[PDB]
Amino acid sequence: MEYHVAKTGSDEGKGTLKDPFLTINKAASVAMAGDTIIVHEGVYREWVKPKYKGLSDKRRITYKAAEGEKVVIKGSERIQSWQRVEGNVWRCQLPNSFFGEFNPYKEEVFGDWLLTVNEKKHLGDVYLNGMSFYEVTNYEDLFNPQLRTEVLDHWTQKIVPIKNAEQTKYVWYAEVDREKTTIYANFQGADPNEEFVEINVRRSCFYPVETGIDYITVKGFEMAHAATPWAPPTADQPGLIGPNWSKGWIIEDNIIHDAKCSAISIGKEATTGNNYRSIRKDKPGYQYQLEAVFNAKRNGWSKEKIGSHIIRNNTIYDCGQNAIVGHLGGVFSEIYNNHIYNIALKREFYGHEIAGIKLHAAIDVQIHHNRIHDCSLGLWLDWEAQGTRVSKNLFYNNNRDVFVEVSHGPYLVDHNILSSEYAIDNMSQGGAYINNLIAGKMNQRKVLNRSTQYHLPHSTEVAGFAFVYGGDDRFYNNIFIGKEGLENVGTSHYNNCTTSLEEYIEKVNEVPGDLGEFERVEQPVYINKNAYFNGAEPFEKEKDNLVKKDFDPKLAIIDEGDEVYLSLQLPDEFENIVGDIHSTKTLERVRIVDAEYESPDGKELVLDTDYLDAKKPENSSIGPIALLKKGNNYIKVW
Amino acid sequence: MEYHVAKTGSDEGKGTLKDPFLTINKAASVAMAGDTIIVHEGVYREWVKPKYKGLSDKRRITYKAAEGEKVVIKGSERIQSWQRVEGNVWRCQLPNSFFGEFNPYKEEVFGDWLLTVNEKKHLGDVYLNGMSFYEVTNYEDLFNPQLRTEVLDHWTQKIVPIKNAEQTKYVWYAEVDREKTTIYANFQGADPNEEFVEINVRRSCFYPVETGIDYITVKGFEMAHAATPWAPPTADQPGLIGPNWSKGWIIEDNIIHDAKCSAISIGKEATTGNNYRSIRKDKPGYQYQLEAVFNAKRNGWSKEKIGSHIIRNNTIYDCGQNAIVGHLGGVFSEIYNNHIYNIALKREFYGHEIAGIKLHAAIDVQIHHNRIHDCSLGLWLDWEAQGTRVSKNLFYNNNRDVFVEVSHGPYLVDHNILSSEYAIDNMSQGGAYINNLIAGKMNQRKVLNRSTQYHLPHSTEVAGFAFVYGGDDRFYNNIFIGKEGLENVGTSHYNNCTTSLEEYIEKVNEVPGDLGEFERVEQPVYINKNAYFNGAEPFEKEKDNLVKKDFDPKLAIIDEGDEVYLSLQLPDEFENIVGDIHSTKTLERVRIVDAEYESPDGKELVLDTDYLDAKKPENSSIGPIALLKKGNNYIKVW
Amino acid sequence: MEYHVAKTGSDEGKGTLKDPFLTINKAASVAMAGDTIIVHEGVYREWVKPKYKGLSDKRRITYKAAEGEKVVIKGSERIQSWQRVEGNVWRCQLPNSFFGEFNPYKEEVFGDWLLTVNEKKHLGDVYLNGMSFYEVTNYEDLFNPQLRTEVLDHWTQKIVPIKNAEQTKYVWYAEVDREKTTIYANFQGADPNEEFVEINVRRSCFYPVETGIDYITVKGFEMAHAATPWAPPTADQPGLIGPNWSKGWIIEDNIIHDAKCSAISIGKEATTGNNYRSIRKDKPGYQYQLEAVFNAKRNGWSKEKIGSHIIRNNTIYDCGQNAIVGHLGGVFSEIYNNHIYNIALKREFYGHEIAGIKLHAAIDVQIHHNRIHDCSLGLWLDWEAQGTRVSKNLFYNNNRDVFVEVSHGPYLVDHNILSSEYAIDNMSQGGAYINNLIAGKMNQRKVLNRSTQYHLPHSTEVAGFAFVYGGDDRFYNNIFIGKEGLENVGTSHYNNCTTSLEEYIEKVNEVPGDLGEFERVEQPVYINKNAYFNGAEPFEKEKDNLVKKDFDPKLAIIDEGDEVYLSLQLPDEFENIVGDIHSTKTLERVRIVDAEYESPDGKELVLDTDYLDAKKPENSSIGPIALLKKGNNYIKVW
Repeated sequence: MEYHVAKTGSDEGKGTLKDPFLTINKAASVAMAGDTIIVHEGVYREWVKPKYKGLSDKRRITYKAAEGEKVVIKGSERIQSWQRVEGNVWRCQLPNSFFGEFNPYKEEVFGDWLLTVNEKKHLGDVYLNGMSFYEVTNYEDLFNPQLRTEVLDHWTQKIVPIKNAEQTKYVWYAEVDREKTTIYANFQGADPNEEFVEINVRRSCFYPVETGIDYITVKGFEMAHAATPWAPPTADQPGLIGPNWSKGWIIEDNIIHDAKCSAISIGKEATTGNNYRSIRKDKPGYQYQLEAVFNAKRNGWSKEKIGSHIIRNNTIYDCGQNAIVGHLGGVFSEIYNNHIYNIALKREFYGHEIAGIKLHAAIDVQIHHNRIHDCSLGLWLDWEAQGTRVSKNLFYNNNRDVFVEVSHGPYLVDHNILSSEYAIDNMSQGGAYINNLIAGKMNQRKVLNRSTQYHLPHSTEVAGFAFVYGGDDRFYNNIFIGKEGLENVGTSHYNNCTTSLEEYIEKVNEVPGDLGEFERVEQPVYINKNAYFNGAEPFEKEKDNLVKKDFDPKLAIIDEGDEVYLSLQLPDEFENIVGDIHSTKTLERVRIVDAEYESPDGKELVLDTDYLDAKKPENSSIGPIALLKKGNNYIKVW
Repeated sequence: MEYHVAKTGSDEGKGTLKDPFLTINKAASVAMAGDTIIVHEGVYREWVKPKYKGLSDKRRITYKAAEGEKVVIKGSERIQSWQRVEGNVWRCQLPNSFFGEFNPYKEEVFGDWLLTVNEKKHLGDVYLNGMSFYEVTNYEDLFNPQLRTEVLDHWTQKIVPIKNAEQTKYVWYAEVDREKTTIYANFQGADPNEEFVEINVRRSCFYPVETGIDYITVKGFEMAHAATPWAPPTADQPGLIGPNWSKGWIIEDNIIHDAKCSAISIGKEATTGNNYRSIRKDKPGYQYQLEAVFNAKRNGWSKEKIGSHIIRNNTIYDCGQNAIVGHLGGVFSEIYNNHIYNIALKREFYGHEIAGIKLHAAIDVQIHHNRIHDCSLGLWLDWEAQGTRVSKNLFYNNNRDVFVEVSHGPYLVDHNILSSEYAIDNMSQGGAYINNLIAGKMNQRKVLNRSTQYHLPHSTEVAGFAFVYGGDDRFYNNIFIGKEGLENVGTSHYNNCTTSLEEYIEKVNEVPGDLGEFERVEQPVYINKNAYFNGAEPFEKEKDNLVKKDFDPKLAIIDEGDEVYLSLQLPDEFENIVGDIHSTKTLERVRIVDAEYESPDGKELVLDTDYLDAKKPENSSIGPIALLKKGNNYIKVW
Repeated sequence: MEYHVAKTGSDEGKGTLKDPFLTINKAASVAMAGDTIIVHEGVYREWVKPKYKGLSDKRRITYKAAEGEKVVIKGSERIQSWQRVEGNVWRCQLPNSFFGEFNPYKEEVFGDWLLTVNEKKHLGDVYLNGMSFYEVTNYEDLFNPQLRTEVLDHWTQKIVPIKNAEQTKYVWYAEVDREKTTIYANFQGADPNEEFVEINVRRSCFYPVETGIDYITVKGFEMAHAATPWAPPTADQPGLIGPNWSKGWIIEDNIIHDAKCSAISIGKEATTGNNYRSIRKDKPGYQYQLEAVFNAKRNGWSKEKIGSHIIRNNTIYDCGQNAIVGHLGGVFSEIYNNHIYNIALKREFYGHEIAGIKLHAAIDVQIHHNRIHDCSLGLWLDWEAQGTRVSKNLFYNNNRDVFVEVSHGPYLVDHNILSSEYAIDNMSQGGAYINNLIAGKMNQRKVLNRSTQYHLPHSTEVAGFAFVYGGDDRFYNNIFIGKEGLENVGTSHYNNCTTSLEEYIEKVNEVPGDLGEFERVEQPVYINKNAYFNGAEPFEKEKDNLVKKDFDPKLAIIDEGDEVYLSLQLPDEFENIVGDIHSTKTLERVRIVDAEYESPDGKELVLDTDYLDAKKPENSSIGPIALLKKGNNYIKVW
């Protein structure tokens, strides 16, 4: 059945093209496997709750915007009952019943790993012609807000410009008592009843209220203004849109923005753990997170039931926690061709769950061909990045590009452009960085007081757990570019590491013993055929490399809106380093997990296509794009 | 069917009382669920391999000695083909075919955690009228062997007397080439052909060659001389007798001795891990042990399939590694009324798997009413001692009594007599020490570089894993007794600890954060109503105790063979410290595992019966025996 | 923390004794493990939703009525806005918001195995001074309703008296439109605004809205009027009160009544299956139920996570489907000392899920010491009654007492009084009926077209599945009593069965083959020491029995309200038939499941205590009560 939803419809209608339903949730309450719901032009202010599940990729339930029509799903409501209080501050009041069980003005940003606990923030928001406001703590703070032009990036502790400085003068404050919700905001001279002013109302826009609602496709919508809660790996992780612990969704061709915390969630649900560290306070979130993995396994977390979602061709921006988030629920998924930007720039709250894309237990997840910029952190893989492949992505203008935390691999980062000044936080082992352009520092550190799970290959089955001893990383064919005032760019980090698993084994076994003898030897690294320019420094034992400290590539990423260009100068010697095509055969297995770098289907993996998807020759130049050459390079990269 | 085996029988017979079989293995080849095998007087030199399984506790297969008859199963053979070489050294030679696939003279003591790797030892042995020999390395060492009267205890590094000094002059040496096995031994003047001289030949005496041969009862036999291999938790763990990965065996009323390494094994089998650290050398046994736990879980390691064995009323002695050993295969078992002694005293080899009783993953195992003495270590619970209860046992004359390593509990040690000078090695957390007599030091240490699993209660399901932060131990109603020249007796080890989970939580939560804030605070301890004499020192914050540093109890354990007495003096003030009856209600839950102390069936546990099984009132003497009182005390304890 | 709720309280208060909350759900939203919620006198019209879970039996969350106070939780609301329409029919109108998401007047009795599909019924109800009404189909049916004094019992197809005939004249009919709900009812002359008139409004009274809220105790309340939905094993199974897929609840000392369908549910939740046969219509519920078992196993259905609930000392009555219901969620539970009556007597709807107590997969469930009467079916065990023990219960005045369907056992029915004319529906195998008094017929039938799961003992692990071939039943020490006209009372049903597993094996193996050879031989029965009076007939091969067809015991159950008595005459020959004490040793294992009859803890079971809990000697009267003897007997049985 093909159901139609249109603003000329009625929920008492049949739902056909001639007699369409009026609300999307009406269609969502009757559609069954194999049906399609076509939504016509309009703004739908509702939270769509798919009731029945698709049954296979062929028998999906597909929700899509009518061809060529603009369809918007919003969690907000326009408010035109404001009254001027004094100056540029106005007030509106609503019955608590307006919000039902979930009131964003009462609900706090709360939970494990939220670090800004002194200044409470709520899930509400106010918008003036689409522009969100900054919450203030006290009523008095509304009247003379101060324009701010720079802000401290929490992780890097660097003061950086505020992209939209004017926005800092637009503030809101609210109170909720037993009967009413009262919201105040400074509109800086505008009349909020005349302009288009909206406030957050609902938690989500498109999200099932039962788990297991598999095989849903959502395509072609603009979705916005969702009062989503702080979403750590140890709690339920609702988003503006998400599968809610199920399998086989396809979220594509959507424009998603203004989610309070996370926009798209492929995370977990509450029964396997819900902020126990913050609520019970007896054990840390570290301890509760490793327990949640086993709780989920007992609840059937496996390839057969969870994951394998596809998030593609979406534009996601202006979210406070993440464009994409999720612990466990994203295993085996694919995330590609997305444009993600402006994630967590307002910094109204901060904690260890913020990033353009953040995934815990991203088992065999493929993240490729994404454009990620203007984020405080572009990508964060945190725990169980086993089989994960981050390939052909464009990262620029971020405070940090990539962070792989407490993972054991085998994980692959290949053919990417990591152009920000702080490129990589590496608190893992078992990685392979192949054919990337890396123009920022790498902070590499062991993690000896946190042990985390590893798995059997291509599975959620747990094989063991380990601390991060550091090293056991591969680096081949990368172009590293340092910068005056920037330290730790390159691979010198591994200077005390062994150079093969054979060497590591021989050294460990010189003196009889067990764990202590292994701990006294540094793990092996496999590093060759990299170039180091402008101050980047190499692993001292690297056999074949190109080091030109006085050569300045003058790298620039030029963002012209829809198109992006890479400008780079390379030395004549660039052409002298010939990279090999890497594959399962060329990449040494990781030590602890004892697994190879392969495709998700268990077959041999060959890294023979570059950033531009060009087939790579056996004898190629290094870096992410085969066509780079000595001299000037001006390449369209998006 | 009731089958009979007798030395007047024939394996071609029917196996009836009037027409019995000749070998026990013949009966083992035909008995089925519900059958009984009655063995008549004689020495049966064979390895019995139960072929079919029992099907329930009611439909077991029972192997037993005929009432009032002496039945012996031996893995050795008597040798009467010795030829004098020179002096007191004699030689015999056997075809390699005599040993089949397993030749003790070629097989080495080998494997993970074996520490004495410079001096190779083998699994063979030579006996003169029942007394085993000491192996020597070179042919030359045979002729003028040196009498030794003292030996260094490896763990304590203390020089101690050799119990049987004369035995140190009886040595053997062997060679195995492509065709023959040649054995030499110094008989110190005796004629080995006239005397009764035996050599090890077979690996085991009563052990299935397939796994899953459940519900077998083995009763009333003497079994001896088994060339058993080194049995770490990361390898196959065969023993002289054992269930070989199955459920519901009852091993009772047997006299077992002279197993090279371990006597009774309720351990694991090879498919879940087999000395990978020693063979592959890429990861430590630590890493391979935690993996074996998950490997076993996939192989069905659960209450439904493995464990629940009973080992009771046996006498086990003169073994080189353990009287009872086992990783995983012993879950939910009961070990009681056994007399275990002389374990690992020869010290021909040493490593971290030696103890009278050693169990890894002793989940809900009950070890009670056992007499354990003259061992280098009486009991070692290593990993996953969750729900384990060590109750009413008698430990004396051991270099060390108990070791609980890298466990999280809740584990209970109650109403025991730990009378050796080094009583406890505590490298765990989550313990409850209740109503014990402790007369030796405790070495308590954190283990921050090894994390180990914990489980859901009364189950093999894994709930998480953790390192050992130290503390979170309870000590109530114990009588501690120090000694001059002995440090660390008592509970002063915990002076820096918090005193309640509420205090710990309050301190940890003083400043926002996660794991780091928890690690900065010491775990709570629950200590009260203990007495400290002759040098023992108390936890400084203990509220109610009795400390008389100068009072000497003059503790003595008098072993008269079949009977054992306890002699002890107590001060008049002893009448003034009264112990409470502890129970699930009175014992605070352990922090990390978040579980209570209770019975294996999930019911509340009340510790109201003492070492002598006397029911005691709410107000009673502290210590293991309610009869103890001020003044002189002379109690039969065995 | 001990929270207090009272009608003089405030949900803005601290929740203390002096400053108590006003609503129970307020306390339910803040209580945490270890806390107690004490509710003071009053009628609380709300659905209590426990938010946090208890963590162990010691750390439960307890909700209880203040001592000696009458506390009622109702799902209804009193209506005093009625307007007379004509004659004795009145009408009230409520905006749909009064009901919110769940409107009983819109919701139908619907789902798998509902058989009365031509006459639609809804979940609403109207009460006049506590007496519920009968729904009618059309507006016109309200005006001159007909008094009915008899009704057809659907299963037995017997016309029986309607207990409360006057109630049949009180009818209601409702109309729900886009804005409001209009309810009409005939009050037969009373003024509904002056009398106490209530209507159903909420679905449940005390039931979590998240699964996994373990270890809750609910005690001392009266709870009533819940619009609960039809609850088959293939759908979500909400009730008036229930644990909603969790472990360790204790529901005790409550008076529960007027649940539309099921009152106490220890059933399953939606994700494992939700009326797929009725909604998708591609496969039968039979097929979807066996799938739900595997779906639940994947979701953690096991003793570690689900079940082990205790339902005791409650009075439950006037429900349309069951007093207690549940598929899967009740494993390992205990149901005792409950008084259940008046279940499904109005017969407004009928289907295959109706019974006083109905449980699917009642693994190791103990149902004992309950009084069940005036039900259309007293107890229905349906699939996987493995380890179930129905002991010492009192059944009378039921159209049918017990139904054990498509189960393989071993299940035990001992020491019960089954006094209704149709005592047993036996569509299973593997049962043991020991020491019962059975005064009605047994309908025993094979089920060759439905195969159902069996398990490993004391576990939810699946071992296999089988059809019901019939037989493999044990009958020992029962007193059977026929009645003029009543057919099939006794054990003659099994006349062509074999008498031992040895005989069965011998006959099947006469000619080579597989399944077909087994299907042609009747399974064995183990029947001895039973008495047959007043027309009951014995198995023709029973060795020792007492048959007196012309003796009439004149059995009567005398219900005096709070006490119930059994009157029975027995012949002098009753003294000469002596019953044996049955136990795990005496009861032959069941054939297909290959398991013994034992206690849930795996220990031997000994059936040496009678209905009155008297320990009996080796030689005792047969039947359920050792006090019964030749002559007149008048015994208190409740």
